[PDB]
Amino acid sequence: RLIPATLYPGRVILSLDFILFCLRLMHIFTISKTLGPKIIIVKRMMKDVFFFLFLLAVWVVSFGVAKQAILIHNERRVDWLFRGAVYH
Amino acid sequence: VVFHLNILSYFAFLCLFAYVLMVDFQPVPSWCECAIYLWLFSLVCEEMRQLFYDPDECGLMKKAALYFSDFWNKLDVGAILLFVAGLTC
Repeated sequence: RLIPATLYPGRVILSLDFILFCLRLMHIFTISKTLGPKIIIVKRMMKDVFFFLFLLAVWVVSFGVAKQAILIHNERRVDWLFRGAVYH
Repeated sequence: VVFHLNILSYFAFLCLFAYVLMVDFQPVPSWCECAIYLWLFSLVCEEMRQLFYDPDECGLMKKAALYFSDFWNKLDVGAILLFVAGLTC
């Protein structure tokens, strides 16, 4: 943020600090009696967060590669053919 | 890690197969095409390692019924017979 030639990487690397602190926001929000005893079920799930993500989002790729193949898609750019093949 | 190195070889062979359907749609055996023939020679000969692994020393067709008793083994060679129906096209 102080280095003037890197405001575009300074725009993309600090937006994750907004949500990394939002984990710390929910960290002090283990308080309420309907919240606390059942935000411990996501404490039964924090590594399992990494589980079903790495399940289903890799299983997303099992469709996401399978979609563009038979049809003749033609939209390509530098880092938007990845849009017209992978991000869509 | 013999599990891990086999997985990421198999995780990236389908990436290698994803290369030759998008850009490399050519009617010739190209540069990045000949390895898949040597990749299909590499894995079905691991069944050749398993056929010679632990048999009875007289029954050649009575051990292979156990591989016929595995539908995932029929999903292995069933994904080989479809490649012979895919390579010939």
